[PDB]
Amino acid sequence: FSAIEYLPDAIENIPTLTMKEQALSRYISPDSEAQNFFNNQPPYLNSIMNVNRQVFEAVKRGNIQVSTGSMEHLCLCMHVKSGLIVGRTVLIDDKVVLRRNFNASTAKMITCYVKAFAQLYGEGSLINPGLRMVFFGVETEPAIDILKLFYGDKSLYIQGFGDRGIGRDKFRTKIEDALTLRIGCDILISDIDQADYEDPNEEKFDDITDFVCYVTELVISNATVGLVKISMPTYYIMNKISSTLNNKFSNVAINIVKLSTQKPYTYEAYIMLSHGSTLTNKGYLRNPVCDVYLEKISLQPMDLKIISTISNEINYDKPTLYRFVVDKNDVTDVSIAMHILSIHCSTITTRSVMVRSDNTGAFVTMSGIKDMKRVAIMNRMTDGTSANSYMHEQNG
Amino acid sequence: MIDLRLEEDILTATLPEFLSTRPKYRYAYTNTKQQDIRFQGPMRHVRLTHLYKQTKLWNLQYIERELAISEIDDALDEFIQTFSLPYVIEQGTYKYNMLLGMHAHNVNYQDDVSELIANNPQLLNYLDDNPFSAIFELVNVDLQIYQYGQNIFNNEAEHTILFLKDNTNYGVIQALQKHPFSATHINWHLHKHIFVFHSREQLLNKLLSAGLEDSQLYQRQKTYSTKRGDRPTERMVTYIEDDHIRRIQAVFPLLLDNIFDVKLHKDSSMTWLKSYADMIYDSVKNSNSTITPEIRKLYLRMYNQYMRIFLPIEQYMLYDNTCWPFSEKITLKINVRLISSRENQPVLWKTPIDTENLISIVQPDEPINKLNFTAIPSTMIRLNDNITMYRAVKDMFSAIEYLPDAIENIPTLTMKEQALSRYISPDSEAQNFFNNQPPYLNSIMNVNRQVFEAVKRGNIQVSTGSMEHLCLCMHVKSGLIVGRTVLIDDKVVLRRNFNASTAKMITCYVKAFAQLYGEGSLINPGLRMVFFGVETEPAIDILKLFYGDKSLYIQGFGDRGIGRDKFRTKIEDALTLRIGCDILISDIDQADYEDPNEEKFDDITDFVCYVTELVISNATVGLVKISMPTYYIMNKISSTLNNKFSNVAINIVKLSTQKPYTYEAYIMLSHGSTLTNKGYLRNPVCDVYLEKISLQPMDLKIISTISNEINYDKPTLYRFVVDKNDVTDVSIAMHILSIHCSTITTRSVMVRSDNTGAFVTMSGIKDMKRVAIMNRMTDGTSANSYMHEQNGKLYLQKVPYLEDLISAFPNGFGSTYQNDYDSSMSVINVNALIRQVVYRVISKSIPVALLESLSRIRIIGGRDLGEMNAVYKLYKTPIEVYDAVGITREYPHVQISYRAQRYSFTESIPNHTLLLANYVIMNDVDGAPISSLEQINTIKKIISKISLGSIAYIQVYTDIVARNINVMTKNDSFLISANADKTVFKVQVSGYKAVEMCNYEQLLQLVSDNTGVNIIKLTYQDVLESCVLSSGILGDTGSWLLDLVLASTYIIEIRG
Amino acid sequence: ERMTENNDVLTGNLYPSLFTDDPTLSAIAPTLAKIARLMKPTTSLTPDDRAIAAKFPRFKDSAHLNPYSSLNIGGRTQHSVTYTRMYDAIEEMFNLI
Repeated sequence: FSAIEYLPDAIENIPTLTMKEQALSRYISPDSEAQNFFNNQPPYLNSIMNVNRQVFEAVKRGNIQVSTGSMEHLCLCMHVKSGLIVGRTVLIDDKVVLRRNFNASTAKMITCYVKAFAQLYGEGSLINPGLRMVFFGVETEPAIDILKLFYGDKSLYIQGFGDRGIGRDKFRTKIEDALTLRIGCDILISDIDQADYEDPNEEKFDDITDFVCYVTELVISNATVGLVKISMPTYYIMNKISSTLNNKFSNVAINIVKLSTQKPYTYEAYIMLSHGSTLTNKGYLRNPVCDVYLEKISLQPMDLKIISTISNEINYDKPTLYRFVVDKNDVTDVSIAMHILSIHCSTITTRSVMVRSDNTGAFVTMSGIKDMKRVAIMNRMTDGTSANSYMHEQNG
Repeated sequence: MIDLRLEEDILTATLPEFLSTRPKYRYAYTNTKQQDIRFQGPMRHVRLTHLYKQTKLWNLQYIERELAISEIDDALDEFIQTFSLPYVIEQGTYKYNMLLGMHAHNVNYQDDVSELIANNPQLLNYLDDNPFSAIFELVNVDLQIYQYGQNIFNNEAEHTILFLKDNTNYGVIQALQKHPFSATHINWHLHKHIFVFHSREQLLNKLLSAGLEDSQLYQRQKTYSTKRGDRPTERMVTYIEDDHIRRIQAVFPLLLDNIFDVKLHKDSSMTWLKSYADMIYDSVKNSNSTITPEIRKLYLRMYNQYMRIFLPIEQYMLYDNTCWPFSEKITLKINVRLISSRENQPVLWKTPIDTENLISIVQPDEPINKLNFTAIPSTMIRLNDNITMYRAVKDMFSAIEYLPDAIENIPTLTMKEQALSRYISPDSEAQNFFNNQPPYLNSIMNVNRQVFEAVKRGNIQVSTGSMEHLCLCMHVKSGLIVGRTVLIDDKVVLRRNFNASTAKMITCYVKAFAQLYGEGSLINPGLRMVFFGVETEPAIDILKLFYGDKSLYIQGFGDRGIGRDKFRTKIEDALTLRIGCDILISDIDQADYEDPNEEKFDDITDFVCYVTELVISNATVGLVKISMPTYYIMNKISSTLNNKFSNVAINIVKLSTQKPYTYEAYIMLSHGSTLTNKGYLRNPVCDVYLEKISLQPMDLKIISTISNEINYDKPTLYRFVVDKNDVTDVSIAMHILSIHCSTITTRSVMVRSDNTGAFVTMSGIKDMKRVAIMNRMTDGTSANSYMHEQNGKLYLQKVPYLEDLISAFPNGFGSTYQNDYDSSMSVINVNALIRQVVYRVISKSIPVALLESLSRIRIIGGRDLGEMNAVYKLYKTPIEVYDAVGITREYPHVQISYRAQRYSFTESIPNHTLLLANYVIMNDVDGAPISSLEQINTIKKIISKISLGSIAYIQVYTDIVARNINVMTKNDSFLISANADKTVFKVQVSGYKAVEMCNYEQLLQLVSDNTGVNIIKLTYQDVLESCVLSSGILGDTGSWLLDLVLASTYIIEIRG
Repeated sequence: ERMTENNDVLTGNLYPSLFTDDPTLSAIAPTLAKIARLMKPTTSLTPDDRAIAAKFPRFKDSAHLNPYSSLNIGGRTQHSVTYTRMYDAIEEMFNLI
């Protein structure tokens, strides 16, 4: 649930053609394949499944106590259905049917909720005795049920908008949503990718910018605090936003925020809006987040090798991990194997078995990962008077 | 599906793995009555041959019932010590290849190579690579082995793989020539295996499954998220010169973009593939196509080659050299992006208003179109009429209270004859309909069920005196246990007969109690009370069960013991109250409507005055039911206050439990002091009953015959089903439905194992707004490009194109999950209802001869432009909108311009225009409030901007009735606050912050000296007409505030 | 319905029931699959190389069904499995009767 938040850094906010053409050139530019690889080579959603399993099986038989409102009382309230009993301490007995479909958006939405709530007022607990909130996610079936199961003393009003009922629904113009908010609600959240990458022309760029500015207008005219998902996120858009602050409402201010739940390598960010006062800055010029997306990188998404053919060659960096098995019958190959492996791997891991009721069928294992450091330190291995006592490399 | 050979490659020195603890399996059980047992791990080659009979494994797959779990375990243990394989361990490391071994056991050593095994099982062992070279050099026959699928208890070989004698390519082509049904991958394993099928049409399904898999693989390759494996592509090759199979395999490598919900939403997917493979010859052979045109050459190649594999530009970078020397960097994909539905939950559409092109209604030779259509049954997706009337239990107890408003109280013949004339007048049928068209009693049953089943198994806590401890104390008998927290274990017998009076009586009790003294709890440690209900069997038992520490004295009077007992003279009750009790309540309808003569009127008035005398002579506080309720009666009451007792006072009260549309009210009496008023002249409640209304109780229609006609307001809801076999009627059906319904809901099913029996559903409710917005649809130079309506009616020609329809047929129509309780009668909040009543009568106060008054409609207060229902002049009148945040645009085909800006209220007003504004001048321009003086100042600003033939409207809260509330119940949609306890009243609309209501006097003086500006007030004949002409009734957390709001706001019109 | 005695079954798309794999057959009605199973041959489909290698007339890659088994698996003479397939049949049938 941790987070981080950044503030403005300049006193002006005016969209300049320089930044606009910068952003446009970046938009029509294709991404770097390595970057695609890093935030798709899995898993991370499987990682939160691990801690969920942990807390669940722990409270069931494990000595874990939830004080009915702790972050944990949310955590096991995830992936668990109708199995909670509150005797001022959460116990699970039966009805242990467990949810499916935690498709990586539930976590972002729930973390956004906890962040916006903690920021709203004091952190006395994660239960208000009566509230209101809405959701703009493209598909929010679970979040509604998650929260409605998390309170118990409902006294609330929660409903999500813009759910056409499609599984992997792409974002397409998403507009029929705003004449629907005639509620005057409390904390608002929105999880819309808004990253159409298909024939990136300036027309689609302009209209998507108009769209995101529309969403911001809507959230700020409505309830006090509430995040929004930004996916471009060049400061040009943020410049336009801080501009539209002027002439419309007030001294209300903006903030940039990253979440611990967020996948590591993404360009994504969240923009938090509050109705409070401003620290006389009102403009964004220099900020770390925006300085990330504005790069035209091109790389190779190189990946591991599980090769099992050692060579007495200094091949510098594939990289790879070595893995194989040898026998115990004679010991003159295992020694040399382990050494010529040691010239490549700082750590070795061996496991032995015995199936053949005697020395036959030995099956000793070796496994390690090739580190650059040992290669560098054994590149020299001189101990010589400028002679090939440890050298006479062939061509190249 | 196929080639699940995953190079498991167990090691020979660990084949004693056999004694594994019941090798992991996979159980399943469904209504097919199968007993399927999949085998996990390296054991998918074992086939229970005609041996193993009488083992437990056999005799369990006759157990008809559900299979117990432990049986599987111990039977597997009993089986594993019978099964065995051949192996020999020797010096060094060797892998076992686990395939010929399992096979020569799978078939018990009857094929020639098994002789090479059983006689000498070292040949099974092998070093690093080529577990077959020695074998093939030694035998020289092609080697055939089968694959017996999952669900062990099957033995038929659905297909057979076959290994070649010469791992080179030439041999692959050779052996593929014969063997009349064959296929092979592109992975290097090609060199070692070919496939052989059984039939002609067994190929098709395997090819389609492999194609879906290749789609998934291409996708996961696009983002370089390739798993720890190989096999660049999944598709197959074959030499079957079958028109159908070649059509499929040719059209396939051009649709490698979409995702096909593989086996998770399995469906007409393959049928759709075959159909679209067929629906190209009508395009690639004939002219007049989307061939554009080169796809011809490419598709003809793909269809005519059979040897090359066509790889999109990505995959080719991976398929290197060691396979089919027949390939090509294909490109130029066909552009069809189809959506995929989610889980069984249905799909909703949001038919648009912005576009660039149009689509045709019925063929360009004819007027009106009529889609005489089928309908859906009721055993399908049902119809719920239950109107959700309550959130959490608090909403079952709120109330509202009004105070006197005048200093005199004298019955005048004017008011008396008023009341009498009203009494002999018959009611309005629509009004009868609104408070009898059910349900509401069923709504409290819902929350009762909720709390009951929740505390039973639900995590709900009652602190023995909460409102909830009352709520589950309803409809529950002798089932409560108090361990300082209410628990239910047994004796769960539950009451019947909550005939809508129990709730009123119990809410009256809780209100009178809370008002009596402090709200520390709902339990006094000893009390007294009586009841005057016509039938109170349950209330007594309810309360006697609610206390537990009784120390009370409760008894009801006037219970003759009749079920639906009418009120008739009810008099033998008063010489019975010689008790001197505490809080008193009375629920007597007192509404005889049969031959309404003045004699009965007089005697019923005497009766109610008698009841009031009795209650006030007795206990301090206590309500009474008033059902007339003209202030004439209340005048007489306040008069009889004089000369009898004291400064004791009266109050009017409405309850949240009370049914919404009734004229009913409650009168609360207390012995306390008076705020020097003592008289009732002007009050919202009494201003309701004194109306002689006459209306038509129009109701819904469930018609299923769409027509291309603008029939304005029935209203109705459309509902029907069409099929998937051909798609030219479903498209037009959904469009001609979109001209009538803002929202569409579709659900699809599949019963006919293929595309037959399609049964796609459509259901929506006709909204006035879309009719109004599509009345114009001009986009023309005063010509019938979208017109030429026949005599009297209006019919349409071209419809705003719907964006994503054609590309949703394989999937994207929902699947009818558990209930799908799609409703007919809709609920609407009180706020939206009032907005409808203004978009009403606003539309009716437009003066005659001002209808040809062009041109400029200027509208502020937009934000979904919902005011369009207030204008029927969308014939030759353009509209411009100035409002808050929202992307500004221009709509060329409907003459609607959207402009986002504050508009400053101060601009020019051209001649011959019109200016509408609702709640616009209420709100902070920057965040600071607006005094009533500032508000009338802005009104003065607007006054000067008259434009010689241009009127304008505005809405304003009037505070006339706010000054005598004095009791609220902390609503969540309509609040009210006093400043310095009496200066000016701030009201909080449903969600937003408070606003300064404009004081009355300033508006009075303004309308006094305006000289051409009038104030319009609202009445039932405006709210009933809008509720009967537009669907939906009432009841979203309001439904008792109605009166107040109907009396709060006024509208000011400015002509000159 | 008294099923007709003779019928044009084997030639063309109309298969006879009671002889599908479909373990549901076993589940729904025992004492019927417990018979049909006792009848399926389950031996092999050994092809015939020596036939074609003399250029006799055969459909390329034909086969046959030797109804029986061997008795000389690598020169050891197991006990003629057909005897078992017969013995268990008799045993089961008399148990049923």
